[PDB]
Amino acid sequence: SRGEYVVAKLDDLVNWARRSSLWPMTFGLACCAVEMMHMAAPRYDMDRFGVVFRASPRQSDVMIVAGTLTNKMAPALRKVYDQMPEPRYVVSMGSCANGGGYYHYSYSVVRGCDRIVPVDIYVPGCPPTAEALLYGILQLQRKIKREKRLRIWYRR
Amino acid sequence: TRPTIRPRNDVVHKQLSAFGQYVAEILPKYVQQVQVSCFNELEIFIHPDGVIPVLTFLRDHTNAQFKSLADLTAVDVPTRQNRFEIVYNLLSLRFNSRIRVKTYTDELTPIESSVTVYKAANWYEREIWDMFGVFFANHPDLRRILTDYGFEGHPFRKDFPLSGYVELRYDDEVKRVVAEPVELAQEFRKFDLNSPWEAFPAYRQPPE
Amino acid sequence: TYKFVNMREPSMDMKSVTDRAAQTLLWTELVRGLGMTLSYLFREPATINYPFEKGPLSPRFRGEHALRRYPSGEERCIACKLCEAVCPAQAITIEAEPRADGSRRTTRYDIDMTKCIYCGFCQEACPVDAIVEGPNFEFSTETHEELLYNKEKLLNNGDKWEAEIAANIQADYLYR
Amino acid sequence: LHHALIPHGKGGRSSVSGIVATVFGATGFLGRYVVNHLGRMGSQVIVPYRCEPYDTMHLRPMGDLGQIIFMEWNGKDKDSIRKVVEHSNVVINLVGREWETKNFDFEDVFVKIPHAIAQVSKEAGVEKLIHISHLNADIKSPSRYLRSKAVGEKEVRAAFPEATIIKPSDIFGREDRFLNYFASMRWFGGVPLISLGKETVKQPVYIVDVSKGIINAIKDPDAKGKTFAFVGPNRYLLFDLVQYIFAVAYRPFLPYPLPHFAYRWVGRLFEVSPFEPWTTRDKVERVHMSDMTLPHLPGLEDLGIQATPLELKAIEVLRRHRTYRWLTSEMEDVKPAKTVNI
Amino acid sequence: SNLTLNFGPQHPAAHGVLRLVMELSGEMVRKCDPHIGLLHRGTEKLIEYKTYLQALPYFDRLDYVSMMCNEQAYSLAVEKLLNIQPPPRAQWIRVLFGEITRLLNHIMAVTTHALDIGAMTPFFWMFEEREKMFEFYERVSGARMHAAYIRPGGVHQDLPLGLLDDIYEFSKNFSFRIDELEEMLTNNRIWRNRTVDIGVVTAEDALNYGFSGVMLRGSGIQWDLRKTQPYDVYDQVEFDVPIGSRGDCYDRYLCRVEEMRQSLRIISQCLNKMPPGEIKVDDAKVSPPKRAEMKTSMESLIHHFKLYTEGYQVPPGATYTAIEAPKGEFGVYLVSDGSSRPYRCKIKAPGFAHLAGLDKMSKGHMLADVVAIIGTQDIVFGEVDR
Amino acid sequence: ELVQVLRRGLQQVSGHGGLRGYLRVLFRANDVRVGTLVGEDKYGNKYYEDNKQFFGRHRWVIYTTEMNGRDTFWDVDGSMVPPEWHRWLHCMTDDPPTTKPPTARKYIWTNHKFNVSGTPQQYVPYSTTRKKIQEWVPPSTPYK
Amino acid sequence: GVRTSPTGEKVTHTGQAYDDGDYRRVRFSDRQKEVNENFAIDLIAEQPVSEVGSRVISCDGGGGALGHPRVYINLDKETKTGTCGYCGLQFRQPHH
Amino acid sequence: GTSVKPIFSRDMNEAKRRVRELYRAWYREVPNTVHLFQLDISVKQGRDKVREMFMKNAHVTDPRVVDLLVIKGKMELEETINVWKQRTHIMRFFHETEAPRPTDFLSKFYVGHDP
Amino acid sequence: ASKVKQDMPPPGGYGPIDYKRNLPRRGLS
Amino acid sequence: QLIAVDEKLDITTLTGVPEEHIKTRKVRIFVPARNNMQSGVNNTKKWKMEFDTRERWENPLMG
Ligand SMILES: CCCCCCCCCCCCCCCCC[C@@H](O)O[C@H](CO[C@H](O)CCCCCCCCCCCCCCC)COP(=O)(O)OCC[N+](C)(C)C
Ligand SMILES: NC(=O)C1=CN([C@@H]2O[C@H](COP(=O)(O)OP(=O)(O)OC[C@H]3O[C@@H](n4cnc5c(N)ncnc54)[C@H](OP(=O)(O)O)[C@@H]3O)[C@@H](O)[C@H]2O)C=CC1
Ligand SMILES: CCCCCCCCCCC1=C(C)C(=O)C(OC)=C(OC)C1=O
Ligand code: SF4
Ligand code: SF4
Ligand code: SF4
Ligand SMILES: [Zn+2]
Repeated sequence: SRGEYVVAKLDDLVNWARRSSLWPMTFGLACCAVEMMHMAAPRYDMDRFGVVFRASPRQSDVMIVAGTLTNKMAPALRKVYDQMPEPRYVVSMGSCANGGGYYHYSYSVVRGCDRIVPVDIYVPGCPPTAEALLYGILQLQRKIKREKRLRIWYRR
Repeated sequence: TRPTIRPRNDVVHKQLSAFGQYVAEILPKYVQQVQVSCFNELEIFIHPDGVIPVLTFLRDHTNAQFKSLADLTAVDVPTRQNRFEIVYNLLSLRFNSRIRVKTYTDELTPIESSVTVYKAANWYEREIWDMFGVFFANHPDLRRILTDYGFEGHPFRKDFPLSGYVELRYDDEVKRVVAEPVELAQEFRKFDLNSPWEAFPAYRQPPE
Repeated sequence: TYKFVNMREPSMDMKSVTDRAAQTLLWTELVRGLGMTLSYLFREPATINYPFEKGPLSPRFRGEHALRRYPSGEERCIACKLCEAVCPAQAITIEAEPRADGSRRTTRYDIDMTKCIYCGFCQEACPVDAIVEGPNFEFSTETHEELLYNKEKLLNNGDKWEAEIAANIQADYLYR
Repeated sequence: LHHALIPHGKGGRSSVSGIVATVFGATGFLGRYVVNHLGRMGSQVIVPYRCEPYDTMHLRPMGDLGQIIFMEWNGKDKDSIRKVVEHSNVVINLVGREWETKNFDFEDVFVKIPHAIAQVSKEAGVEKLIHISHLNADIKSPSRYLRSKAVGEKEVRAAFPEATIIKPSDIFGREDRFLNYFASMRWFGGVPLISLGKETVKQPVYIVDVSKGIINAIKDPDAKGKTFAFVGPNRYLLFDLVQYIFAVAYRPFLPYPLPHFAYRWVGRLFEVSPFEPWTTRDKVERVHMSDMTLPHLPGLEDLGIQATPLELKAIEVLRRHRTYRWLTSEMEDVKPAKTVNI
Repeated sequence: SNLTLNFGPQHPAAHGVLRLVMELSGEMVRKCDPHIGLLHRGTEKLIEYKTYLQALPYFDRLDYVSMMCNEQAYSLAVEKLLNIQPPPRAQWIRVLFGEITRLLNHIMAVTTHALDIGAMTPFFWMFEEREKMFEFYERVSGARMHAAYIRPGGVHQDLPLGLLDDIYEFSKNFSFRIDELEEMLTNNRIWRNRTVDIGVVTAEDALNYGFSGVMLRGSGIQWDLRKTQPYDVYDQVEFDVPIGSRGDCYDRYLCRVEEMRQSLRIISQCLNKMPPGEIKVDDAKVSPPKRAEMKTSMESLIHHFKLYTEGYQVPPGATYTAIEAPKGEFGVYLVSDGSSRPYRCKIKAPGFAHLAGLDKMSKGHMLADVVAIIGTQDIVFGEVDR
Repeated sequence: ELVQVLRRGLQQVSGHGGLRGYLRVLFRANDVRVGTLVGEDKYGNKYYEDNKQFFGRHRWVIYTTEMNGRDTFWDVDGSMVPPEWHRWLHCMTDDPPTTKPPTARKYIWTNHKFNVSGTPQQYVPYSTTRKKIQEWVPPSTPYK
Repeated sequence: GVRTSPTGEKVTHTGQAYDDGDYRRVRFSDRQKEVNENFAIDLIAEQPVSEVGSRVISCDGGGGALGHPRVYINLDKETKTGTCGYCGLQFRQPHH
Repeated sequence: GTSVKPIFSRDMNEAKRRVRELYRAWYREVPNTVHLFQLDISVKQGRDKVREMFMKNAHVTDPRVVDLLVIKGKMELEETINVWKQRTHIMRFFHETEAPRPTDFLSKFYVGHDP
Repeated sequence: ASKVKQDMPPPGGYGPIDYKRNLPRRGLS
Repeated sequence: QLIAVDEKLDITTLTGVPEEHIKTRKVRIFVPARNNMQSGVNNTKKWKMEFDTRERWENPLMG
C-alpha cells in the first residue's frame, strides 16, 4: 500500500540521519578512555564518520561507558544518562564496563554497567583496540539502521 | 653466586647500621628497636607516643634532614593485640637516603596526626582512617577519602570480605540507584596454594 | 648533570629592543603558528580507510580465545586446569571426567569474556597449546550473555580460525 | 516441582524464585513494575513485545543475566502466543488500550486477545494464569471499555477456569493516566467537570500495591480460581480529588461545570488524533463514573498488603507538574482532602 | 556566601572521574576540595588474593598512561624480595621501553594540558606518534598498552627480529614532532599568558607536601631518582635533568618537553648498546623454563606446573621500592609473609600527593587557572584511587 | 604539474571500469584508488596492494556485495574477511594465501561466517554439564 | 558424531541435552543452540594403530615443540594397544 | 587500672553529652535535608529514622566506642549538610527495595537453610 | 647447528639521532 | 592521664558488619589437619578461623 511505503521511506530517512550524526558524550572513566582517544586520533578519525564528541548530555546521542564503574560513581553515570534526550544509545566498552572485568569481585565495583543503564552494544577487550571500538560503533550504526518506529506506529 | 644472585652492598649496610645506632642513642625514650635488612633498608620501631617527636627530629636534625614523606600506610595483623602497624617512609635528599619508622595501635587508641610535621600526611591519614579505622587525633579534616558516601566498615581489614556486604543496582520502582545485600552469580573460588613443605630454613620459627 | 630551561636574558641593544617591539605590534610568533598549521594542511593525512583498511598487528597479538585440535581432530585440551589456576580474573571454569574411551577431557570449559583481561597467561600456562588468544578482535555483541563462552563456542572459534592461528604460532613459537 | 524450578538463594537478584512468567503487556505502565518485581527475586521473565525494541530497553536492567528474554508476538496470531508461553508456569495478561486504533478496537484487546491467551495457555500446560480486569466492569456500562472488560473476564474464566482475575480501580503512579491526566487539564485554563464532579466517588489504588498484589497472588496457592478487587484505602469525591491534585501541584484550580453532551463533543473532537489521544469519549465516561463497592470480593489485605494512601504518594507523581517556585515544597504541606468513606 | 560548584566528574577537564567541589567568589577560587574514589577499585585488597605473577597485571592499570614503568617498579620490588638479579639484556630492554613509556606519558600530559588550555591541534599531531609507539608495545607483547611484558626476573619474551630498526626509524624522526609542538606553544604569547606565574610552588612547600618529579624540578630542586638512586642500567646512560626556575606551569611544561628530548637521547644509547644473551633469570624456581624445555625434561615440566599453579614463594620481609616514573616517584611497599601470595601491597602514587596540593596551588587564581593547574600536575586517577 | 594530477584522476576514473564502476567504488568505499589485484575470495572479496602508499594504506579489501545470506552492498564489516586474508590484511605476514596457502585440516570450517550477533544464529550460552543429583522415583503401584 | 534428542534438540559431545520438561529450553526460541559438529572421540577413533618394532615407543604429538610433552609408552601387552595419554594415538608391536 | 588512653571523653557522662550534641544537630538538620534533597518522606519519618539509628547503639557501655560512634555520626552529618551525599545515599537508610525477611522459625524453615 | 640469531644493532651501531631544540630565527629586522 | 575502663572489649558497632552476620554465624578455630596425600607438615603450624558453610546453588545461566 501507499501508506506503508511512505512510512517505510520516512523510517529510512530518519534512521539515516540518526546513524550518520552520532554524537557521544565527552565521558570516560579509565584506561579504555585512552583507546577512545586513539579512535579520535588521525589514524582512525571517527569525525570522518560523522561521530563528534559533545560535553553536554543535552547535546549528545551516545554514552560510551569506557572504564570501570564504581559504586561511588554509579549515581552520577545514571544522572548524566537520564539527562540525555531521546533517542539515546549506550555502548559498553571494555571488560570492566561489560561485567566488572579484573575488579569483578571488588567490594566497591559495579559488576557491569548494565546493572545501571540499558546497553545497546558490548565491546570486548581490556582495553578493546581503537579499531575494535570503531567496529562496535559501526555495529551500532547498523542496529540503528534496522529500527522500524514509524512502521510500528502505522501498524498500531 | 654470580649472575643469578643479587649483589650485596656492605658499605651501605654499615652506614645504615651506624645511623640507626645514632638515632636510637639520641631518642631512647621512644625507640624500641632498630633493624637493617639485607637489601639495605633501615627500620626504627617506636612507641606510639613518639610519633611526633621522632618524625620532627628526623625532619629537622642537621644530620638527618629527612624532608620528604614518601608514603604513610597501615598494615593489619589480626593475631596481634595491637592490630594495626603504622608505617612512615621518609626520604632525605641531602644525604640521598631512606628510612622507615614503624609504630602500632589497636581499634580504639588514637594516633597523633603528623600534619604539623609533614603536610603530605593529611590525605594519607585520611586513607588510613578510611581503610583501617585508625583515628588520628588533631587531624584538621578527617573523613572518608576513597570509599562511597555512607559506606560502612573498613575494607582493608583482613576480616572484611573481599566482595563486601552490599552491592548497587538501578531500581525502576523508586527511580534511583539502591544498595542491597550482595549476591554473586559465581562465587569467588578460594584456592589453597601453600605447599606443605617448608621453603626457607633461614626463617624457621622455634616449635614452641 | 643538569640544565636550566628558563634562565636566559634578553639583550638590551636598540636592535633587539626594536625587534621585540615589532614582534609585539606585528604579531610575528602568531604568524609562525599560523604557518605551521598551514604547512600541516598540505600534508597527506594519516587516516586509514577502515574497514577496507586495517591497522597492523603482530603474530603475538592477543585476540578472541579459541580451543585447538591435533591434526587428527582430537582436542588438545586434557583438563589439567593450569589455565584456570593461573587466570588473574578467575574467568575460566573447568569441569572434567574420564571420557567413554577413558581419555582425560573436559565436560565444561567456560571463559567469561566480560571478566577476562586478555593477558594471555592462560596460553602461556597451557602445556599442549590447547587454549590460545587468536587474532580476531571484531566480536562485539548486542547482549551481555553472548560474551559468556562455553566449550562449544570456543571449539567453534578454534575450527574457524585454526588456519590463521597455526601460522601465527609457527611465526612466534621460537621466541617462547 | 521440576528440580530446576526449586527455589534457591536468598530471594535476591542472583537467586532462583521458581517462577517462569510470560508477561503480556509488559511494555506499558503496570508491566514495568510487574517485571521489576519478578526480576527482583530471580524469576525468569519472558516479554512478548510488538513495539520497537528501543521501547523495551528500560526493562533490560530489571533482571540478572539470562533472566529476561524478549520475543516478538502478534496479538492476532496464536502461534506467537504458543511460542511465548510454551515453557512458562505463570502467564500474566496486562494487555490493554484506553483508545481504539484502526487495527484494534476494545473487543480485540479486551475480549479476543485475552481469550486467545487463556486458551493457548491452557493448551500448553501453563499452571497459573493472572488476568487483569476493571473494578467497574459491567455488561450494561455506558463505557464500551468496561463492557469489553466484563465480556473478556467471562471468556477468560470459560477458557481457563483456574484463572486469578484481579480488578483494580484507577491505578495512580509516576507513569499513570489518572493523576497526570487531571494535572494536564490546566493547559486549558479552567477544569471542566460534569456536575462539578460532585456526583462521582473515586477509590484510586497505588501502582506498587497492585504489582505486589499480583506477585503475592502468584505466590498464594489459595488464589488459584478467585476474583480480587484492588482498591485504595480512601474514597473521594471527584471535585475534592481534583482540587487536592491541583493543590499538590500548586496550580490555580478553576473548576467549571460542563454538560455531558458538550463534554462528549469535546471527547469526540480529541478522538480524531492519529497519535495518542489527549482524551476520548470513553475516557470522559469513565472519569465521571463512580467506583463500584464490592465487599464480597477479597482485596489487597487478603494477600498480605496494606493499601498505600494517596496522600503519602501524590507528591512523587505531581512534583514534576510544579513550577520552579514550588519544587522544594514538602509532602506534609498540603492538608489532605476530605474522604467519603461510608 | 561563596557559590559551590561540582567540577566533574562528567566534565572535559575533570578527567572523567574527578569531582572537585569548588567554592568560588565570582570566578575567583576561594577553595578547592577534590573528592576522589570514583575510580577506587580496591586493587590493594584484590592483590592479597593473587600470586605475584597474578598481581602483576594490576600494575598496568594503575597509571594507564605509563604501563611498563609500573611493571618495572613492581618487578624491582619483587626481585629485591627474592634476592635475585635480572639478566643484563632484560635490564637494557627495560630501560629502553621505560623511556618509550616516558615519551608516551609526556605526549599525553603536554597535549591534554594544551587541550584544557584551548590548543587542540597538537594532540592530533602527537597521538599518531603515540600510535606508532603502541605498535612497538604490541609487537613486543601482543597488547597495545597493558603489556604485562616486564615481570620479576626479567621480561616475558625476547624482542622480535626487526624491532630495533623500526624503533630507530621512529626515534630519528620524533625530534621534529617535538619541534613542531614547541613552535606551536613555547613562544606563543597566549600560551605564556595562560601558563606563566600560574600555580607557583616554593621548593620547601613542594618538599613538605610530598611532591616528586617535575613538581619538584620546576621549583629548582635538583633531584631525579634515575641519577641519585639508579636502578637496572640507568647508571650507564648519559642524559641531563631539566631544572626550572619559577615553579609555575610554564617552567614545568618546558621541563617536560626537555625530558622528552633527553628520553630520545637515552633511547639512542639503549639502541646502540643492547647486548646479547638471555632475557629472564636462569632460575626455574622463579622464571618459567622455555616451552621446548617444558615439553622435554621432567624438572622443567614440574617447575612450569608449580610456577603457574602455586607460584614462587617469596622470603618473608618488607621493602619500599621506588622509581622515577614519568609522573614522579612511584613506589611499592610490599610485605611478604613467606608464602606465594603477597601479604600487603601499598602503592604510592605521585598524583596522590600532587592532587592533595591542588588547593594550596590554586590560592589566588581563577577557574581557568585551576584548569591549567590540574593539567600541570599530570594526574591520572587510576593511580590516585587504586 | 596540475595537468599530471588531472590525468591521474582521469586514469583512476578509467581504471575502475568506467564512470559506473568509479561511482560504485566511490559510494561503497569512499575511495577511488586503483591498485594491483592480489587475489579474490571464494565469497567475492577482492584484495589490492599498492606499496607506494604509506604503511596502512598499502593493502585493502573491496568487500563482496553478497555474503552467506545477506545483501552487503551497503552493509559491510571487518568480520567478513576470512582468516587467511585476515592475516594478510592486518600485516601479520607478507605472503598472501595465494602464494602461501594455509595448512589444510579436516576440522577447519570450509565456510567463514561473520559476526552473527543480533540474528537468529547468535550464540546463546548454556551449561554443558550433566545433572548432578538424581532424585528417587517412587514406585508406580499402590502400596495397599 | 552428532545426535538428536526426543525433543529435536541436538545433543552435544558432552551428552548434555535439556529434558522435555525443562523450562530453560526457552532460551533457544527464535535463536539457535551452538553445537560443535567435530566430535573429538570419533575423530581419534578413525586413526589407525601404528605398528612399531620396539617394546617402548615415544610420542610427542607431532610437530616437535608444537605438540605435547614427550612421553614413553610400553607395548609389552599383546591384548591391547598402547595409547598416548595426551594425543590418543595408538601403537602396537606386530603380532599374528 | 587498665591503663587506657581516651579519645575525647574520660567517663560515660561526657560521652553522653557528646551524644546529645550530635542528636540535636541531626534533629535540627532533618527538615533542611527533606527540603534540599526533595524527599517524599515527612520530617517525622526522617526524625524517627534518626532516633532509630541512635537507638541501634544504645547498648554500648565503652566511652571510647561511644566517642568513635559520635565521630562517625558527625562525619555522616557533615556529608549530608554539604550535599556530598545524593538522594540515593540518604534513602539507603530506609531499604525501600528489600523484601521483608521473616523472623519466626516456621517461615525461615519454609524458605531455606539459613538460621 | 646454526649461529645464535637475536635482534641486535647493526655493526658499527645505528646512525646519529637528533634530539636538541631546532627553532630557526627566520625573520626580518 | 588515663581513664581506667573496666569492661570487656566489643567493637561490633564499629565494624559495619550487618546484624545477621554477627549473631547467626559460628566460627571454627582450629589447626588444619595435614592433607593425607602428602607427608609435609608445614601447613599444620598456625591456627585458622573460618566461618560456617552456607548455601550454594546453581546459576540458571551457565550452571
Ligand atoms: C525540504 C526541507 C524539508 C525536508 C528536510 C530533509 C532534507 C532532504 C532529505 C535528504 C535526503 C538524503 C539522504 C540520502 C543519503 C543515503 C546514503 C546511502 O548510503 O544510504 C543507504 C540507504 O539510504 C537509506 O536507505 C535511505 C536514504 C534516502 C531516504 C529515503 C527517501 C526519503 C526522501 C523523502 C524526503 C521528504 C522529507 C519530509 C518532507 C515534509 C544506506 O547505505 P549506508 O549504510 O549509509 O553506507 C554504509 C557505509 N559504507 C558504504 C562505507 C560501508
Ligand atoms: N491503568 C489503570 O488505571 C487500570 C489498568 N487496568 C488494566 O491494567 C492493564 C495495564 O494497565 P496499563 O499498563 O496502564 O495499560 P498500558 O497501556 O500502560 O500497557 C498497555 C500494554 O498493552 C499492550 N497492548 C495494547 N494493545 C495491544 C495490542 N493490540 N496488541 C498487543 N499488545 C497491546 C501495550 O503494548 P505497546 O506498548 O506495544 O502498545 C502495552 O504493553 C490493562 O489491561 C488495563 O486495562 C485495569 C484497571 C485500571
Ligand atoms: C578532543 C580529544 C578527544 C577527547 C576524547 C574524550 C575523552 C573522554 C574521557 C575522559 C578522560 C579524559 C578527558 C582524560 O584526560 C583522562 O586522563 C586523565 C582520562 O583518564 C583515562 C579520561 O577518562
Ligand atoms: S577494561 Fe581493562 S583497559 Fe578498560 S578500564 Fe577496565 S582495566 Fe582498564
Ligand atoms: S587471557 Fe588472562 S584473564 Fe583472559 S582467560 Fe586467559 S588468563 Fe584469564
Ligand atoms: S586449556 Fe590447556 S591449560 Fe587449560 S585445562 Fe586444557 S590443557 Fe590444561
Ligand atoms: Zn601423543
